[PDB]
Amino acid sequence: SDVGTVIQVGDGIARAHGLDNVMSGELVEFANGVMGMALNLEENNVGIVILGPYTGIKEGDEVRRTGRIMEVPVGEALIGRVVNPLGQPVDGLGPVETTETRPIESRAPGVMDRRSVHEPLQTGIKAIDALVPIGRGQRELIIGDRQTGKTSVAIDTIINQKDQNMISIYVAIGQKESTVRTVVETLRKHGALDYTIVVTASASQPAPLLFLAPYAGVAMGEYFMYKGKHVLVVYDDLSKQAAAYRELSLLLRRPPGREAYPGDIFYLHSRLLERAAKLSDAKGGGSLTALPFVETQAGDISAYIPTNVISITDGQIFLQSDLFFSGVRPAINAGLSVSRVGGAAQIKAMKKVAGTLRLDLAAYRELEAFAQFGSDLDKATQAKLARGARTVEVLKQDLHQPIPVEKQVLIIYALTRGFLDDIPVEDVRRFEKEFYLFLDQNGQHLLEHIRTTKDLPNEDDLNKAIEAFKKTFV
Amino acid sequence: YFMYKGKHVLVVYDDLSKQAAAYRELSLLLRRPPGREAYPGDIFYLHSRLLERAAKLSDAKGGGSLTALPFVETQAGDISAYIPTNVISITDGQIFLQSDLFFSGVRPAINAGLSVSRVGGAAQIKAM
Amino acid sequence: YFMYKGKHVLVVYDDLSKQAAAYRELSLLLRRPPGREAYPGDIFYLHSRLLERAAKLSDAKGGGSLTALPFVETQAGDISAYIPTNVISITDGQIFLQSDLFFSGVRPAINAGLSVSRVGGAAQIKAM
Amino acid sequence: MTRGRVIQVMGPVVDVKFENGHLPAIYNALKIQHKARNENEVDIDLTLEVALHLGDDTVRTIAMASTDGLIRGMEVIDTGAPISVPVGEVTLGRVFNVLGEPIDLEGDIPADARRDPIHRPAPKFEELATEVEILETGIKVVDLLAPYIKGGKIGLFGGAGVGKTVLIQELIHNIAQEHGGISVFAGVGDRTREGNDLYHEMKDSGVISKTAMVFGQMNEPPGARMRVALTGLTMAEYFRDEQGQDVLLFIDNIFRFTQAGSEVSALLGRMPSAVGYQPTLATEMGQLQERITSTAKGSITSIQAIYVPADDYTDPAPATTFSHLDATTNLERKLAEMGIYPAVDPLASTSRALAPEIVGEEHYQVARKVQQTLQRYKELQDIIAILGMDELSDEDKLVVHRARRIQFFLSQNFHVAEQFTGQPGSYVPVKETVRGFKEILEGKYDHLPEDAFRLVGRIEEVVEKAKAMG
Amino acid sequence: TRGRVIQVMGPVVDVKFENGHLPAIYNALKIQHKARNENEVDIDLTLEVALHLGDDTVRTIAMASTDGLIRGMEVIDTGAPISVPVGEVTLGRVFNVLGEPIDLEGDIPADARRDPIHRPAPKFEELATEVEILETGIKVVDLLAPYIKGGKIGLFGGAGVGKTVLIQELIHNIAQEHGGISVFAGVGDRTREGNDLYHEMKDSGVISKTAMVFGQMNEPPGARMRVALTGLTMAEYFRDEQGQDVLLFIDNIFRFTQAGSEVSALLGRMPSAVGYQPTLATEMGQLQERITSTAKGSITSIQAIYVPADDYTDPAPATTFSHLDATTNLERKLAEMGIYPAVDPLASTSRALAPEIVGEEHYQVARKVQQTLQRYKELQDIIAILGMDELSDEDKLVVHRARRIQFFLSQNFHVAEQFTGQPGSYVPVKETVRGFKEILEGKYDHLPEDAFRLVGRIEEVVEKAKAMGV
Amino acid sequence: GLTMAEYFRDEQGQDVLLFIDNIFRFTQAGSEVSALLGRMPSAVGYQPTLATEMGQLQERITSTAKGSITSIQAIYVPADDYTDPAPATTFSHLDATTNLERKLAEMGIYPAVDPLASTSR
Amino acid sequence: LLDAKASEHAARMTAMKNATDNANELIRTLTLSYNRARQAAITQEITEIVAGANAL
Ligand SMILES: Nc1ncnc2c1ncn2[C@@H]1O[C@H](COP(=O)(O)OP(=O)(O)OP(=O)(O)O)[C@@H](O)[C@H]1O
Ligand SMILES: Nc1ncnc2c1ncn2[C@@H]1O[C@H](COP(=O)(O)OP(=O)(O)OP(=O)(O)O)[C@@H](O)[C@H]1O
Ligand SMILES: Nc1ncnc2c1ncn2[C@@H]1O[C@H](COP(=O)(O)OP(=O)(O)O)[C@@H](O)[C@H]1O
Ligand SMILES: [Mg+2]
Ligand SMILES: [Mg+2]
Ligand SMILES: [Mg+2]
Repeated sequence: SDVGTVIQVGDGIARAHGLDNVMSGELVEFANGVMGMALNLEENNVGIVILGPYTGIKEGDEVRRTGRIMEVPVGEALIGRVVNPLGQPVDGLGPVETTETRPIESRAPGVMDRRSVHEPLQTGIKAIDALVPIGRGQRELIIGDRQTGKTSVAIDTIINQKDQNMISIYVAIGQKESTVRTVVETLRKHGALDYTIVVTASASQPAPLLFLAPYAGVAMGEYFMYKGKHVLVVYDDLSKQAAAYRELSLLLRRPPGREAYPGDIFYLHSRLLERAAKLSDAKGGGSLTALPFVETQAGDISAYIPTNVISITDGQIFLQSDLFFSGVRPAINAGLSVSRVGGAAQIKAMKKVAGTLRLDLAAYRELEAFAQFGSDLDKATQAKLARGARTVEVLKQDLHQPIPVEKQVLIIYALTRGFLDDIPVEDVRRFEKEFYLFLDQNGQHLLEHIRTTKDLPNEDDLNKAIEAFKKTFV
Repeated sequence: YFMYKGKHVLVVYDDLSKQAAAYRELSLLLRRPPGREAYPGDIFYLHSRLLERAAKLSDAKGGGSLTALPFVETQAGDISAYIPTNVISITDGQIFLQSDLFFSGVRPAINAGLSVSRVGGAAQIKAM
Repeated sequence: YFMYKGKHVLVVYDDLSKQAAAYRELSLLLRRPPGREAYPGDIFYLHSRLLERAAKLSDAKGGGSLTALPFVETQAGDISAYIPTNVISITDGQIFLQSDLFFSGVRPAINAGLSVSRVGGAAQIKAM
Repeated sequence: MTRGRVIQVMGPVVDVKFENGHLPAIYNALKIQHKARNENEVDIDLTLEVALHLGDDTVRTIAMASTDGLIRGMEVIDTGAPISVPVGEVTLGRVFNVLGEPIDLEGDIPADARRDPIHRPAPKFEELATEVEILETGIKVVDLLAPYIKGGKIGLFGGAGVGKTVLIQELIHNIAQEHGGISVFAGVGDRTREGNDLYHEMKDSGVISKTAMVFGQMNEPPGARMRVALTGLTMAEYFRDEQGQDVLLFIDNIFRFTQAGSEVSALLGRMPSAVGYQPTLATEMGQLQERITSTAKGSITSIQAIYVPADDYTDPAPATTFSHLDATTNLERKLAEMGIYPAVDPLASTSRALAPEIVGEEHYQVARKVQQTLQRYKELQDIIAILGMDELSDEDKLVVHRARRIQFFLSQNFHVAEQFTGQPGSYVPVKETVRGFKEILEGKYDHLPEDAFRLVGRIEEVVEKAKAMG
Repeated sequence: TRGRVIQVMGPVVDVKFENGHLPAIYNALKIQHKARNENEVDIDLTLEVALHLGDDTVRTIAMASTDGLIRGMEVIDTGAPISVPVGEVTLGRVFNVLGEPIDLEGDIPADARRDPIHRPAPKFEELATEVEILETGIKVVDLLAPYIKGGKIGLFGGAGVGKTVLIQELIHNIAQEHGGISVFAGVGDRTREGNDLYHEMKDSGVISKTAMVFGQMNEPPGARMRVALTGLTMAEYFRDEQGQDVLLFIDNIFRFTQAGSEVSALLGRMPSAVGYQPTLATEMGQLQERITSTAKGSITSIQAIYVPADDYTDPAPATTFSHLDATTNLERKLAEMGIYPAVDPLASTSRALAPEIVGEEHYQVARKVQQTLQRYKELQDIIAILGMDELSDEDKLVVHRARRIQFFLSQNFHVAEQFTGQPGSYVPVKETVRGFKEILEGKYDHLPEDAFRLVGRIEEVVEKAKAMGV
Repeated sequence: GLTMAEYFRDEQGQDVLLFIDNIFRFTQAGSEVSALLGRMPSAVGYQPTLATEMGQLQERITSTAKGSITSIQAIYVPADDYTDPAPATTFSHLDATTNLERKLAEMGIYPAVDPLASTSR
Repeated sequence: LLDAKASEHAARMTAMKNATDNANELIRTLTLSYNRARQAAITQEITEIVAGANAL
């Protein structure tokens, strides 16, 4: 029948007698009220991983089956609330009523159903949008040491997504409750929680909930992908998902593989990330772009989980600990950060100034290793000094305030065409702040032009309009 | 016993690592779940039961002492291994001897860089 | 059969390292516990039970012979690995063939310092 | 024939109990198709491969599709044969999964189509042939300096961003365009996005009906990833057996075939070995790579891309694959940072079919002088870096001038680069490859600047480009 | 309904409770027995429950040595977790893990309320995020890595660098600054240091508003593991009822992680990484997450960590690093240089060094100090091996001030009274930040570098030189 | 072999010379037959009772007052790694030890004796 | 003397640059051997864990 009795309790694992008509993956609810996924239907003893606190359960407590596969309730109600992976709220705003439920484990869209990617996802980070383009349906990996500003880049990406209908998601994996609260209050302050959901399972929660948190995160995004609105999914850290799965596997007695991870780790991560791709015009042209984050000890990217994940994703963005502690913010390394789908989604206006900027950073980064002498060669070497110095000044950004696209294009054009070359190096930043407001007042025709054409402003009056700002700057 | 009478005492164990190995072989033959290397998980407790009897009793108890000098032989300049890290966590200091110092003429070879005494300064005579 | 009858013989085994790999694969399909590099300890007895049937019988037995030339494959020249040294203990010499000279145009080359014969002088003709 | 029931599910692995004693063989196939009796159940369609026997009539299987929603006590039927792929002309120009069903919505194959077992005992020692024929691909570097041969397994190795799928498309198209060589593609463990990109790059190149395709991707359970590689083989075996003609077989990544085997072995429950691989690494690898052959009727020459797991060639999987391969081409990132494409290093690339007789003592002698020239350049630029160019005499100076011409002329212009850069493309037969390089090796053409050679088909194309440029 | 012991295997024991009466996990058990015959030994022992087993049996861990345990002894079930007495009564006392007082001052009555060690953590609704800079009175910590209330703080070092000397100077300065409760836990602490610290705090009279928990190294591993949670349950009563900032100090948590690894191996689980148990992040998170700033007040904590071999990628430090809000690194080279507490200016980091939290001037001052010391760190080898006169006069200025800065981060200390006898003192934040503004301005550059060691104000530096007569 | 040398040094009282050709193969043969006997591996697959049984044999080979034995032994290090258990347990028992190292032998220096690591009472 | 001192600073600059190149190459080879040795030790440890897990 439906009922069965628990007859062992490990460190979050359990085993149960009865449950004869159970099926693999079925959600099971214990008498206490916590629920568990029936991983293994062995000959007489069902393995029953417990999600939540397990201390209350004793041998002989009743365990019963819901009747359903592992699923998260979804709907339009969730947007603006904070829920745990199983889909219950933690914010305190009351119950949430959702009328639809989606299985967390599903077949992805097949190779007939997908498409090529061609419409860009404007972050408002200057260096990402200029040099490492992303587009709806791309899978893109942000990688680097701890305390490198990665979550700042995520929150900058989830704000500045207002007019674009990017229903977004943030998944908190193992995170500190104080930082989850701090981020939720930062979203609430910037008026950005109308269009986003937040999912949390924290370190006090046992490891199976951390392991399930990314799958339920993508399962929320699939409602929007089916219907046709764009989506973005962000994971706070995938490496902690790998550690939660390792703990879960070893308590189940499976033997380790290379470097003491199980080998099933590549199937886990490749299953999770390769559901993020753009659907065809026949099926609604939706999307589900994703931003995995992963951390590297000492900054060595050649370790097991990094190279495993870098194989699945379509690019990498590398955040330098060395630059970030030197204070260059946000810190992105031009040599080691690149994307495969990029170069197509990027807008035509940006493409002209992006290629020149890419060569400028590539050439300055090596030449800076020799730069400190001041007098070395004639101006030919120095021009690369002068351009690289102004380039690195322009690519820094203030903390947590995201930039608008048509002014982003216009500042990169101003940089890459050489109008800044006379302007003294010490005051290069102040030029951007004054320019953004002035260009709105006096330059609106250029903003309309870019919004009209996807193309650089009509070049004839472009110099004159920029010159009036250059004079207005003092 | 001599410390309870009140006379100072000194105990030297010529190699603790061979004691640990005798425990390993004894436990493995008894079919006890093993751990790192194969040392049974009890090892740190077994050595702490040995090394925390050493004391300096108060004047109410007689003023005695029981200083102890355990020795551990490390394999090839190995460090961060299970027995050395256990014992290095228990003892209030450690002296590290270097083979490449010995064959260079310093005797007894003692590396001042990696050897520490938490009690040091207090024990010395004021002139020293 | 030929050596006991009285004639000479020569055997080449085209690779013994695949024999060791096949024994590892069979041993772990059985439930036998691994050792160095997962090879069981039985790998020395297997090769030794293979190679010392090669002989030079005496007149009382019939004077036959059975020289055997086994081959082993090194991975990146690692002659210090387990199976190379395992077999090098059993055989009466070694020839080490060098890639570095071979792909520098020296087809073929022998590394003099790694290759030795323990039956030298006795085997050669007197002029040599 | 007979009907069983499931009695364990432990992830992909399922155990089955056959009451009659009419047990199935190893590598046989079993099917579950079920529709819900009550509102609590789930509807399912499943193929199982048998992998061990375990006593008391129980059998251990590995599933080719996910096991979610399997009950205990759900029934199975016995097909009576290995997983059977369709073979004939009815599988040309179309894309299938591991089971042989079409991924494309274009249509499906009728019940009259004959089917071959995937698992079949290998060809005998009498049936092989020793005669070696060069496969003439038309790629200048590969044909000059590491000639591929019929029946030969060939390996591509290189860095993460070099050209591998670009070259696999470039070879496919060249063979189909001119040689007309009917050829099969298997994808193991590559991104589903590129699966659809390759489909549209085929359609854009016009090479579509001639080839056939099977996919098993990273979403598949490990058993399906393992057996898709053998489906591609079974289609090429039909082409060189019954239609009796030359074939080419592509596998996109062989390492994930080994890795999927390690994951299955762990689920099966057999002890790890070495760096955690399964026990049976060499035999499972070998049984695939031993069927690729040049028997008395026709060959199945194969190009395979290999990823070294951790840059460690000494690791068990690359070493075991590396023992079967006959010709190896190495693709290099430090070349691809320049305009040189495909970024092939001749110094690393090797072939056991560069036998002086087989290529021809004229092709042999020209090829050796090219390799000697590039190896000397490799050391000579270190001497220039430490001492200087002005520290070297005239002949050495001419060798560096020639080596710059060789490296740029080895680059070529091709159809896949029409999407990337829009240049039209070129084709070169092997006799033209050797002729042109012979004339460059004499050096009378050294008046054209190094800039002229950057991407070209024939020395006459260099002549057209140079004069026009100025 | 009392259990019976059925196996003994060192610390681990097994108890067969009559079914229907089984304890929960993390429940507590008592053995009290008096010997019937001469041969037997009297025992008073408590066990905790750690997992359930196949039928009736429960697997348990022992908090005192199991010597003398018969098979078939009666075990009493408490029906609850290990219960720690909580109140104001604990101020001044020293306790074992089970809540009995180790010191001979007296015995806590049975009538008082006791709170369980194990309780669910603070919820998402209840948590808050206030920010205030915690004035510790320690010149490095206040200048270069400002501490904050509500948060976990970390001290990382090797062996013998000053971790305990510094933790004593914290306890003393906080007892002067506020009558805020402190709780000190010596988790796996050497019985020698326990005597040193108990008598130092009794003799300076700092113990009137503090409590202490000890578990020595000679305790079983389970008793080493549960001592940190006793300290937590005490600090939690003072926050929830008194509603005021109550510091929790833990002497070294490295021993706590290792006690968990040994308990897992005794329970028969399988190791991972460098042998640490499977559940490393879970247990440590369970501890660390209770340290918080909910609406009633705070439980800010300062913890120290041993880093085994100066490589920080070992699991216990690496797992700890994410939870900690601000971390200062202690390096032995500075301690042997005789400048204390040995904390590295370049390697110390905090969240609180931003103008919105700490202050505008404090941000500009701290970044000028770190840039000065970083420029000194890259100039010493040129100073060593070229002539020191070759350094440019601007770099010579950076050298001279970096010498003074490096010394004036040293401070005279109350805890030095035992080791060297000098008085020491306490410095408010304003005087640290202003004094460094005086250092960086340079008018005081005439005073000699030797004066700057072991001082609390720039006026003290003038006095010490005055004794030298400068 | 040892029982013979024992009788001659006791009963006859002559000084005795004992040679054992390779004593490592005694411990290795124990490693083979121990796992089948049914006892868990140790630090690299060796039996549990490594040091007790090897010490039991080596402690018999002693020069009592009755008559001296000198005994010259060789030990094959399982690879060029001395940190292996079987070399490690037997380095204690020997009064004078000669270390032969491959790197010197390849230079052509014979006998290849390690000057720095040779120790004798 | 001016050309001598200038050419000395050139000769030291090039000698120190080449010496840095030799130091870098050696560090690379040593890092490769250190990685191989550590990975070999970790794979042995994992093999012992498996041998314990089946033996019990
Ligand atoms: N443009 C910027 N200007 C000033 N500060 C910055 C800027 N970008 C990032 N930061 C700082 O970088 C720090 C990095 O912390 P973040 O919030 O990203 O946590 P993290 O780097 O992910 O580390 P962890 O994952 O361990 O919490 C943040 O304090 C943030 O204030
Ligand atoms: N012949 C070529 N002409 C122009 N560009 C090329 C050529 N070959 C390679 N490239 C460049 O290098 C990239 C290689 O892309 P490709 O599809 O081969 O990736 P890949 O190495 O197969 O990826 P993976 O290894 O993950 O399968 C191209 O996108 C292009 O930018
Ligand atoms: N201010 C100081 N003056 C003199 N000696 C000191 C001072 N600070 C530390 N020391 C010496 O350095 C030692 C540091 O050891 P400590 O950090 O207390 O060890 P542990 O952390 O293991 O208890 C002290 O015991 C003392 O000998
Ligand atoms: Mg973060
Ligand atoms: Mg590809
Ligand atoms: Mg301490």
